[PDB]
Amino acid sequence: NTFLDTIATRFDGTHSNFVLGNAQANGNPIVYCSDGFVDLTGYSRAQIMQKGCSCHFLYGPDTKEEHKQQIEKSLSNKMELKLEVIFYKKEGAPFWCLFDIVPIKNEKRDVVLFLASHKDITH
Repeated sequence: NTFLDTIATRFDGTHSNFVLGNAQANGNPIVYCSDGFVDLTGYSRAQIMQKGCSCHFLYGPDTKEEHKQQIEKSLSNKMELKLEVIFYKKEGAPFWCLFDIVPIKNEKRDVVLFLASHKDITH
């Protein structure tokens, strides 16, 4: 199977919140998102499928600038990131998110995807 299919399938049945971004396309576009991520954020899959893995569409007033920078650098340098950051749902409700990005490499050791997952840690 392809990397996109293979990675998504790994999480079947876990009800995880995650997206897959295409690292070989400008802007690192989201090319897949789980049902859990749809429910978490309040955005439809259709809306999410026109957004970037940086998850800029989740930024709001209290989203720290330094956190936005960390995310940009992670994606730009194609490196891992584990970050506690305030994100905003579709209707504006804020939530604390543990944002986890890992670069996915192919058989040639080239980064072809980003796996980015989201844990609601507002608790």
